[PDB]
Amino acid sequence: MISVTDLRPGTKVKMDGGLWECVEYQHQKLGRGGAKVVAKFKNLETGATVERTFNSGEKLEDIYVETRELQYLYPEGEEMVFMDLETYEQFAVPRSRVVGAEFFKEGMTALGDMYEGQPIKVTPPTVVELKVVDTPPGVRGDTVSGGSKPATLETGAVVQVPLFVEPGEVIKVDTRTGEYVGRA
Repeated sequence: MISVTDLRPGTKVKMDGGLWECVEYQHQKLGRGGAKVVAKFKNLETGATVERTFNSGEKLEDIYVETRELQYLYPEGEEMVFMDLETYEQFAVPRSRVVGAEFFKEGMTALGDMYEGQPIKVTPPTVVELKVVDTPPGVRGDTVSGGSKPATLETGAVVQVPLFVEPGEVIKVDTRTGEYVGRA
């Protein structure tokens, strides 16, 4: 347990059954009034955020979460199998816990957030490089006047790419938005 006044951006805690990370902290006391702590948290598993107000003397359940490098090996049903590059432990991770799962090339390395020895989230670099395996050659866009065309990547994912991108070309993809950001 930790005192709410010890919270700081980055502190990880367990609240209402959820795992969170403090992102904003404010400790305040006005006159003879009791001191308060107002803090914002972002979930470590979902996209939820929450802001809470505590009395300065309250406590929270601090948790330990370690980030380790995991290498994607292969898919298995609705799960993705990774190898921990430090401990060599194999983990079968549900695709829903993997950010930008469709942009994972076998052999790619990502960062896994570990809680109680198991990954609760796996995040690849913001930008990854993937090869275009199928896209209309030349200026064959899907619209008459658009400046882009659909392209199937080596992972099976499909994204819009400029007309000048050709089959076999390696592109850069933002794993957060799932969009083309440039040529490799």
